[PDB]
Amino acid sequence: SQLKNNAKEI
Amino acid sequence: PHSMRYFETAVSRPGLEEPRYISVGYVDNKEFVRFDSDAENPRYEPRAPWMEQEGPEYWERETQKAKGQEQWFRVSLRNLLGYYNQSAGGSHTLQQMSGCDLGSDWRLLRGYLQFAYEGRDYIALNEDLKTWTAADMAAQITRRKWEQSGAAEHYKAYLEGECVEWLHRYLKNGNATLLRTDSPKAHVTHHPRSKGEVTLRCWALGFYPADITLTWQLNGEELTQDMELVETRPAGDGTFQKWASVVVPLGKEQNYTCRVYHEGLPEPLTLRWEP
Amino acid sequence: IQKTPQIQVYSRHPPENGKPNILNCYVTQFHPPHIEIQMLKNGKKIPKVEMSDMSFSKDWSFYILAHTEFTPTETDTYACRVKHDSMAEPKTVYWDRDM
Repeated sequence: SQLKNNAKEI
Repeated sequence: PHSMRYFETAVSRPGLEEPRYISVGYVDNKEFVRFDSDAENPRYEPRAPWMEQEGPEYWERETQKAKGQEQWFRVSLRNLLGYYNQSAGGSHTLQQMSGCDLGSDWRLLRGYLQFAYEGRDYIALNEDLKTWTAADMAAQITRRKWEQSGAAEHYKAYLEGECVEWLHRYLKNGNATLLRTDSPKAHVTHHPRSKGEVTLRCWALGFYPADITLTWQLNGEELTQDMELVETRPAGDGTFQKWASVVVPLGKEQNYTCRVYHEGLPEPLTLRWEP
Repeated sequence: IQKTPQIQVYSRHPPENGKPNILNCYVTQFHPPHIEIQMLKNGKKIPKVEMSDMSFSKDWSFYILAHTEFTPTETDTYACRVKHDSMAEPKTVYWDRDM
């Protein structure tokens, strides 16, 4: 079950 | 030891709002799920038999997550265009690897989060799961932004929690296939090379997992710096192939032995050219 | 940065003339991910060539497997041709049953 990235983008 | 990883790629499509996004899950280096935005109805699909154990709720939730990631990569790709003063009209790529390794004690051994831009290291989370390693000047912008926002805590929580929970589940569900081996089928061939010299090639076929060691010996010494070792390659049926060759004097072929080491072999194989 | 693909062309099973088999063209170590791969019998494109989905390895580089059914014979040649931006011209690699 994969990671949802932090709301903060590159 | 055991691992779970998701390998994600977004590739920007010039003139188009949406990139192409692909996510592939692995457990112990075997692909077990895949999502690809280019399908008619994009959805996560199982890629290992034992993922039949998940019901429709699993596939729906993970599918929605993938679409979220796709948008995160869309926005990040645009931001990177600016950091690098890149003109749009070309394609660019953003990749992410993330997941966790379990040790022999079955606890989290390490968590991973790494990003690449244009196939080159961009930013990674350090093993402490708190600080960042930024590869270049542009990436320092991101590092500072993520420090400012406290992004790492969120990643830490997934890697120490949900990543470990789900890897334990997959290992339990997939036990009978993930823990199996197929020992190599090996043989030595013999080939012309040059005047008074021939090639002996030690083949290992149809083995699983991909980890393997081939060695050649003469007079009780390994030919460490004197053999050609092919890169391990897929048979295409889930198993692997490799070979190792040496150039040897015509008439001396019997002095050489090949050893093959693999998890499926209690004792290593000892092979020779058999005319 | 562009990474030029490495290419291996090889049979799934040890080859025996006249006996059906599968020919593989394993392409690795390339960037960017866009690539065009053909497999050829005596200089002619093989129509039924299957392409694995694309993946990337821990060094970020992409990889893909093309494969097709084939019957090795004494006189037919087989090869894989790869077109990639890292290369000015398509690269053709012949199947060598000894490799």
